[PDB]
Amino acid sequence: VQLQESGPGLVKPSETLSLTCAVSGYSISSGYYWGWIRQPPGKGLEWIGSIYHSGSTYYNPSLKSRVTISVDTSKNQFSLKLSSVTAADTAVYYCAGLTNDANWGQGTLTTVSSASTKGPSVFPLAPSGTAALGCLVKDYFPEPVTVSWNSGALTSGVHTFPAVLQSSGLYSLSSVVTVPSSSLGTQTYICNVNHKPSNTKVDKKVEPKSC
Amino acid sequence: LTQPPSVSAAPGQKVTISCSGSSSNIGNNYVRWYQQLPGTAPKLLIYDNNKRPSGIPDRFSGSKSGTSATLGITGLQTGDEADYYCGTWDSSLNPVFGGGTKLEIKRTVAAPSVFIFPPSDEQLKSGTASVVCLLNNFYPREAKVQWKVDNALQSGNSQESVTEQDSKDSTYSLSSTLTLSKADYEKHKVYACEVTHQGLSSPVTKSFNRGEC
Repeated sequence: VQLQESGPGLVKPSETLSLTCAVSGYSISSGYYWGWIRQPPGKGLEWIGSIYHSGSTYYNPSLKSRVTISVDTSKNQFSLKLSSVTAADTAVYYCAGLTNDANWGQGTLTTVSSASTKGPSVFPLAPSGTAALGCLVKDYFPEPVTVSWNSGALTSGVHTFPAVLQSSGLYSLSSVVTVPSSSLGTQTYICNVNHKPSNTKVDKKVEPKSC
Repeated sequence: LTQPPSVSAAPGQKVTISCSGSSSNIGNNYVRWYQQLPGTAPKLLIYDNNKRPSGIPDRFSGSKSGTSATLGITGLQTGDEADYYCGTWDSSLNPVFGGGTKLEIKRTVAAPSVFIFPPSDEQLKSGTASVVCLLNNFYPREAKVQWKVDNALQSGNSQESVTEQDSKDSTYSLSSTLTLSKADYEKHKVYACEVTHQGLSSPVTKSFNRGEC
């Protein structure tokens, strides 16, 4: 059983947030319930609402007037609509359901902001018996970006930092890896950057500099 | 539902994490516990106050007493670094959650390895300069970075961020980025990052001169 959220990462103030949860490997009719729980950045969990076997729904009283949860049997998915959003609704949204152990989706960040989507520029952090190298993923909005190295083949020694919000209102993120200095001449290092809100994907080779 | 914001202990040791509720939530209802590794969804550890799902080792246990509940974790491992949440139901039988407790693993002091990176020519051509200082694999978390440009202390034009505790060696890493315009970057020669950490007997400086690369 796999759950997967999808939906816009950016919503404008006063507009409606819409998310869908695709349920694979299990039928929506056979679940005890399906529901949504959110987590504002750096904070705890807040239940939004659930829809049960019969179709009966229960919502968080502080959100009820703004929440709709529905099931689409034909597409085997369920949905969340949260109307009239504000910055207070910025959060990672999780779909969840019970088929004791509830299944969770991977979560999707939704930012509520008047700012617009902007794709990143990717710059190398070139290395010149351990060497450090990396990629600077600069000036994007909203979060998140994902970074891998050598298409996932390189994971040892990788550190991908939390994004920082610049005074410009755009994010920047660094991802680094430490490798043997003797490898720099023969091993290729590529950072794979994905910013889904702007549909920006970049594979950047980080080459040792001439110093 | 309140829990403490953090707890810490060395590998091999035990911790407990308490969840304080009321007569109408924990007092009347079952308690569940969740582990949330960084970047992942919560995972069920304990249900019905004290039962473990298949797949959860008996290093984890739960109990309930009155309006409070407790999660115990014995034989702490570096993999246990995570946010831990209690969950129960309120007077309307809707789910409610605690605020989460972050578990830190104590390890031996480790000095950072420091690296400095000039701006790429690629970025300079776009009109901006980011100078990056990396502090790699240190413990504990507290660390100070001071930027100097031609011996001028830089104050207010840098930002830093720190990784979550490493799942394998329990260290932190930190990156600091100094922002300058291209015109300002080309006005100066010596760019230096000075690092202070309890693992270092005296501060460590990494520097470069503009134009070496």
